[PDB]
Order: sequence, then C-alpha cells, then structure tokens
Amino acid sequence: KSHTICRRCGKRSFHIQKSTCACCGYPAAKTRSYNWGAKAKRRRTTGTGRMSYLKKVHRSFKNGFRSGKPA
Amino acid sequence: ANPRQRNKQRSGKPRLTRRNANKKAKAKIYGNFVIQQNWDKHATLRQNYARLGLLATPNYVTGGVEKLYPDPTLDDVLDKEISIAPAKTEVVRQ
Amino acid sequence: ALKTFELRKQSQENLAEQLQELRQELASLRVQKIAGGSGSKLSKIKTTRKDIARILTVINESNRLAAREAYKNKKYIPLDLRQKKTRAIRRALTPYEQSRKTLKQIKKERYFPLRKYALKA
Amino acid sequence: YVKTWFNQPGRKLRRRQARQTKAAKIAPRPVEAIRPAVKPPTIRYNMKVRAGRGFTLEELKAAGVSRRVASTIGIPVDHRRRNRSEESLQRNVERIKVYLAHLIVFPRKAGQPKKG
RNA sequence: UUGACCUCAAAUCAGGUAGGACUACGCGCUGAACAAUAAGCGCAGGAAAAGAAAAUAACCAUGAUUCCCUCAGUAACGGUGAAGCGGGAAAAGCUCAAAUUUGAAAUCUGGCAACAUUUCUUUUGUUGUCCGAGUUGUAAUUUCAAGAAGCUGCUUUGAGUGUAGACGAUCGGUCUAAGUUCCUUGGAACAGGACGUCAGAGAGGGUGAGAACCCCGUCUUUGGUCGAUUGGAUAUGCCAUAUAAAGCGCUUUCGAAGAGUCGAGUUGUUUGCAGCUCUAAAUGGGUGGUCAUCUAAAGCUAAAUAUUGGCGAGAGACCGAUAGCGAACAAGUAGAGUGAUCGAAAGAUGAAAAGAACUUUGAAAAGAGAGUUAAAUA
RNA sequence: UUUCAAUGGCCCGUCUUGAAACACGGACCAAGGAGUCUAGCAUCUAUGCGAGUGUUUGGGUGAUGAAAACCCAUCCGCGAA
RNA sequence: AGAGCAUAGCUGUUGGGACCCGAAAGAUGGUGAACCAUCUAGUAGCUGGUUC
RNA sequence: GCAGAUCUUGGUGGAAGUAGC
RNA sequence: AAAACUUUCAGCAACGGAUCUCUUGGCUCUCGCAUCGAUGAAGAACGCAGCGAAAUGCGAUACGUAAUGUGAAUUGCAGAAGAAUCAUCGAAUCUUUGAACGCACUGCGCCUUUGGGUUCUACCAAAGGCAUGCCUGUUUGAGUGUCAUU
Ligand SMILES: [Zn+2]
Repeated sequence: KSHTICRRCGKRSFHIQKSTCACCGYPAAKTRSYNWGAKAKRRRTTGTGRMSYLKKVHRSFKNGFRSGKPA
Repeated sequence: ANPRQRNKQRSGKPRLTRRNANKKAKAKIYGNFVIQQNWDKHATLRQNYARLGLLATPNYVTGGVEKLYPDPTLDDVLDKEISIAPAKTEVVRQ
Repeated sequence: ALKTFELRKQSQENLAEQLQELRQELASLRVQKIAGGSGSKLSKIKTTRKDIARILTVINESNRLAAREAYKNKKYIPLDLRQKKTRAIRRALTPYEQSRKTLKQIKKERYFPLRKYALKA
Repeated sequence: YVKTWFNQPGRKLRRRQARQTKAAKIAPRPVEAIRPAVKPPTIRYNMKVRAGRGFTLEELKAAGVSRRVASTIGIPVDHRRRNRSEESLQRNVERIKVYLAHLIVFPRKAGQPKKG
C-alpha cells in the first residue's frame, strides 16, 4: 500500500514516504483546501460534524451570554 | 441544502426560532413626554409632526405631499429682529 | 431516585460516602444483567446512573461554590471561575474604557452639549 | 454580474422605518438639520438656488450664533464655504434668523457647586 | 572600592496576547489561458473600505466619504469608456507632530490593602500606599476652520451617587366567539338537504371524504397582565477638590505647520504603483485656468451602501419524484479509486394492522381450505 | 371488428442527386428531449397625451398582504429648433 | 402655420451560452510522462437533430 | 405538443436455451 | 387443408412501472440579526443507547445531570408516578485527537505536591503542572562597558 490513516482527518490518504496527508494537508497547521474543490470543501466544512460547542454558542446568544443563577 | 443547514434538518433539536417579524408597526416615542402623550401610533411621523404643529424638516420635501381634501437689502436683514412665532397647537404652547 | 433537595443539605464526606455505595450497586446490577437480568434491572440501572449523576452534580456544584467564595474580591482567579461568553467579547474594550475621553472632550460636552429643541411650524 | 432591484420596495420601507426610529429617539426636534441656500457652480445652473452643506462662519457671526453653539441646535457649519457676495450672506443670514424665531430650546440642568 | 547608569542574558517567575476555522459580502498581494479573469497566497468585520480637500471649478461659484439616478454610451482613446455639474439617500465631525508646566511631571502601568460594583460570587472600577515608566518628554493647551498671550464685560458649567415613577427595547409566562342539532348516502360526514350561531376571528393545518362554529389556531394584539434584564430622559434627596473651567468681544504682543519625501532621470508591473540613480523649497509646495484654488509626505470617525455564508423569519403566476439541490428516503450515504477526487439508485397497503388466527399438504420456501376489510381488482 | 374476394400498393427520416442511385440513422416501448430569457437598434400596428411627452433614482402614502394600488418635489432624457 | 413622446405587441437585426448535440485542447492548482478538479456553457463556416 | 438526434434514462425482446462452462 | 407449427384478433394471468393524484423536499425572492477558537474551535476518532435497521442524541454525570416551566406520561417494546424519547435553560459535566502544547506519536519523560502500605528514609500510584513567538512588569546574575571612587 501507499497510504495510511491520518491523525487529523482519519481518512486513508496519509502518504508514508512524505508523511503528508493528501486530504487535509497534515501535518501542516492549515488544513488543505482549494477554491476549485467546491464539492470537496462541502464534504468537510463546518456542519458535517458534531458542532458541539458552536451549537452551544448559538443557543446562548439569545440572552446575551448571561451567567449566574435564576432567582 | 448546506451541510450545516441539513444537519439541523436531520436533528431532533428544534430551531432557535425568534418571532420578531412585525411590519407596519412604527417605533414608539420616548425622549419628550409631551410628544409621547399626544403622538398617535397609526399616523406617520410627517402626519404626527404636522398635527402637533412642529416641523419635521426645516428644508424642502423631495416629493409630493398628500392631499386628502380639496382646498376651499442688507440693513433690513442684519439689523432686523424677527418677532418669534405663534404656537399653532396646544402641544406647542405646552 | 434520590432527590436533589435532600442531597444538598449534607456534608461532602458523607455525600462522597454515597458515591461508592451507588457505584458498586450499579456495578453489581451489571453483573446480574449479564447473567440474566429482568426489565427492572434495566430500569434499576437506568435509575441509578441518573442517581449517581445527581449526587455528582451537587459535589461539583458545592466544590465550585466553595472556590467562588474563596476567590471572591481577589484580583486574579482561576480560569475556571471566569466568564466564557466568546473569545472576542473577552478581548473587547470594557464599557469603562470605551467611555474614556480627553479633558478637551469633557469641556466640549460640558459647555456645548447637543441641546433638546423643536421647530414651530 | 446583473444587479436586480427586487429589494427596491424593501429599501423604501427600511429607510422609512429608520426615519421613524430616528424620530422616536429625538422626539420634537426635526429629523433633518437646516441647510443653507447656495447657487450651483456653473453657467448652466447659477440662476438656480439649491441647498448647501452648512452655513459659513461669516453667516453665523452676522446672525449672532457662535460656531460652537451652532452645532448644538441643529445648524451645520461649513468651514470651507465663503461669501463672495452680499446676496449669499443675506440670503442665508435671514435663513438662520427665521430658524431661530421658530425654535424652542429646552433648558438644561447645570451643575452648581455650593460656593465659589 | 562600595554604588548609580547602560547593556547582555536567565527564571517550571507574575499578568497577558498571537496561531486554527469560516470566508456570501470586504481589503490587500499575485496571476495564466479562453483580464485586476479563475486559481494561488495574506487579513478583517457586522459590515468592510473610504472619509473631513496638497478637492472641483472658471460660476451669482461649489464644499469630507459612501451609494443610487443623471451626465453617457458622452468626452477622450483605440470597440473600450470616465468625470465636473445636476437630482436623491444619509449627514458629524475631529485627533496629533511642530510652543517653556518651568512658580514646581501637573501624566501613566503594576504590586499590595481596603471599599464598591455586576448580564455575573464569573464583571468593572474607586480610594490609599509603595514600586516602576517617563525629562532622549508623560499631562493641560493648540491643529490653520485657526490659535497663543494679554485686556475687557457679557453669557455660561457635574466624567458624582441614590430613590421614585413614566416612556422604550429585549427575554420568558398568562388571558381569548360561535352546532358537533335533525334527515339522507357512506366503513367513516368533514358531503347533500333543513334549521341555527359567531365574525376586529370566512388565514392555514389537523381530525376516518370540501369543517368559520370538533381541535390547534386566526382576530382582538399597532394589547391587557405577571415577572426578569436593560436604554435614554424626567422629578427629587444627597454630594460636588469653583482659589476652577469655558464661549463671545477687543489688540501699541505673538502665531511653530509632517524629507530618501516632493521632484528629476530611467527601468518594469497594471495614469497610479514599484525598483534603481540623484535628491529639494519656504508665501514655499501641489493641482488648475499673471490669476484662481488647495495645504501632501501623521491619525481617527457613525449613517446612507454590500451580502449564494452564519442565526432566524415570511413568501411565491416556481418544480412536482427521469422534475426540483447530487441528495423529499440509511445522501456527500452506499459504492469506486493507491490517492487527489468521484458519487448514486431508492417516495404512496388501509380510516384502522384489523399485517391473514385456525385446519391441511410439504424437508422447506410456499400452496390450498378459511379468515379481516367498504375494497385483498389494497 | 375479424376475414375473404377483385383491383391497387417498393421503407420511413436525413443528405445527395434534374431525378434517383445512393450512403447514412432506425430491435421494440415508455418518459425526458432543442429559436429561450435579456440589453440595444430599426420598421409596422395598437393605446395614451400632444409642442410637448415620460409617475416608480427617490419622496409621500398605503390598518382588510403594505414587495400591490394611489399620489408627485426637483431634475433629466427625447422632441420642438 | 411644428409631430412628437411614452408604453404594449409584431417583425427584422446585432450582442450576450443564444435552437440542441456535436472538434485535439490550452491554462491555473493539486494527486500518485500519467491521473484529478476548476476556468468552461472555451473555440464549429462543418455533422446529426429540431415536436400540432 | 416528438418517430428519428450511431439522442438521454428505464423497461423489454428476437438471436437462444444458442455460444458455451 | 384438421393437429402441430406460424400469423392475426380477443379474454385471463404474468412482466414492467407509465399516467393520475400528493408531498414534513427543492428552487427563487424579500425581511430581521451579528454570535467560532489556547477558558482548546472547525474537523476526525472511539465510546454510551435494556433492543433499537440506520440515523439522531450524548460523553465514563455518556439518546444526558442541575434549575425553571407545563403538569401525567413513555410506546416498536420496555420502563418511572413531579412522571415526559417534553419544553425552556443562567448552573455543573464534556473520553482520545485536532491550531494541539513535556519529548515523541507507539511509547518515553521531567519537576513539584499529595497520598499509599498489609511491602512506609525510599519505592509506587495519582494529581498538579511542564509548547513557541512576542508585549508589560518582577527577581537574579554576568560585562570586554560609562563613570563614580584621595
Ligand atoms: Zn489528513
């Protein structure tokens, strides 16, 4: 084989010789994306995962990110 | 259609629906209490300013004006003193 | 299921003493269910997981409240006992320093403020 | 790119709601400031009179309004414009004077220390 | 020598901050082919950018920026293609450097100690003290529109903290008209016929077939009510470091204005910009037609404007399962490819599962007798 | 309708070519499948007004959908010259 | 002794993808001479088709 | 508004129970 | 010439999924709003659902806990009687990765503190920490420095 899993995206695109993922650009900090890959971008953008924290932020904006205990 | 918008369509969680759509309702008046008491909430601000005897614009109006019913020399400009103006309405007198 | 009302009027040591008794009880039911468990065992587990969670909450609630009281009126407090909101909100100018003006500007708004007026038609 | 004007009636409504929003905040004072009367700068238009940006300092001095008071009662000041003739001066001095006649200025509370 | 100052380092020292993601709109840099073009790279916000004239004009002159209409398919150029004026939307102005506070660094961060305050025990400050920063310059004052200093007599004044109520905004509760009468058909009445009711409600949806009156709702509501969090005002109590600070007026006194920039030569990118060589002035310099206008080489700034993304919302002379998004359903899923990437097909029993008990043939799958249903030509 | 009898009847479309010959396309059926939208110009007709004419950049206004309808301040375009 | 101006329709015409299907690409950026994505609906005097 | 585009998608035939395995 | 076979027509049964009807979907337009991340984001992985086809939800407190509200459900089963596979939501929790941060990328560690224990000096386990650039300050020490220095 020529590829293995990736520590960042888990997709089998991590080249062995160069130790560089062909999907997400690992181990570089900036994730690999290209404006001509419109369909590819839609396959991994925001919203394709849990969005666990971002959903919490949207829920908390309505009341102004308030804290404390209700009376 | 977006993966983010499809995600909340496939979820069981409800949307963060905010019922704020209220058109044709005009802003309520604060600031002056005298204006607030005599301000009606249906008429426009032009109609309310005219009814209360005030001027909405000290300049020209860049359009027509509604017609609801059919109608029935430097010395004298510098040394002069204009004698104020009468109050057309009880609000202006107030 | 133990209620949070009477789970909040006892000390932590006995409150933590209720932790492990529920822990082996939950562990014991798992031993019973793998060797044959009725519908009650599934519920008895379901009741006790939430029961463990309820008492774990009041341990963590009281421990934080103890930390909040201890770090009251202190300049620097742990990051856990701080606002979160958003990262940008924590970096924005505070309302106090957004209201700062030079003494030149204070004299402008003191002697020449925007007046409240009206025009007679 | 093709620009479409489907939001044309929605911009009309949005702009009118801003005038109502502005008038709610400043209840009795006009929604616009008084503008001067100037003449356009060409041989094609110098006969017409239109509205300017603000009143000159020489027009405000004659009318009796200082350039610091002027901005506070809704009179814009144009430091750039000047009066090359006496007709422009008198046309806009009278405009300021008429404005002051029709104007009610509500009094402001003033901080007053005990002594000194 | 002690010791100050300047360095150069160190610390798992204290307090901070940057990265990555999104990128519809926005601002830079870069760039081919068939043009600031796609791509590539860099950086933001709720808008961004621009912005208070080194601007137009040649007039009776205009007056920051931005956007729309017009100018105009015009001038000009070699088919490209503006701008001034004009009409609208919106309007708001300002801050430094260059002055000796010199009769008094008047300025600021931090540590510590109290006192407050909160969208908040999470936030944000005040007072006191010590240390540090700072005279190689922190405040007050000044920005050309001026201004300073004197003089003069008129008009002025809070960066304070509570209480009360009113007026607004935001969030969460609560309040709400009238047939399920009679006859017929039907499995079912929501149909037809008769007799009635409500209507500021005859939108829409659900319910066993076309329901204003069965249900949720709709109207009232452009509000009553109960709380919670807030904004700008009003009224009023207290406090107020005013020996102060301003505007206007007057002059036998003064008035600083940004340089490897402007500009010149030359070479490249697309006039602007960039490199390279050279390199200024002080009624000087810029841009225009002797004259007019502006005052660069420092900075900030809401609104009108944009918005295939994000959080919601309301719609439509749109498509109606080979259509409309690739995807109405396990859809960027299954699946394919080493990988980059590629990427489907697939909606409908009935009102109700009442989803065919039971007997029988068969190794079984199934079949036949039955059975349910208005209908198994569901 | 089926079938019989009498008489007649060369496979359709495209291109070619006087014409055909041709060479092409056609196993069959269902569904889909091609002069559209928009900017400018010119002719003609209709409609409105007429030495005039054009409301919709915008403003005013519109409580029963308010993206509609209704109203028109200043310009400007094209004509008259 | 001015006949225009505005709107609608018809027709013709010129641009845009421009009746539809059709011709090797080239360029940019990637993946392991090759492969992939976009520019692209690139370029057609020509081919086939073009519905009562 | 279809009969054609070696049209597109789907279904289905003769060849054929043939070639063959 | 009847049969068979072939052809045509019709009936019934297959085959197929057209048409019709609709539809919690798409598409388009308009309107309101401004809210990611070292306080660990987007994404990826692995786990938890008594069973869930997946899908969704959640994070060892695992289809959630606290609080508030409604007030009696859940449902294909099952399960509890402030119940709910509910809504709101200010409090807690949130596994391994990932800008990903002790070094590495499986493992190997460092310092400190705490504790074990029937094996107590130590060892062991756990916890707390331990990335880089840069800004302000603090502390410490060097200098080939400038002096000061009778
Ligand atoms: Zn990867």
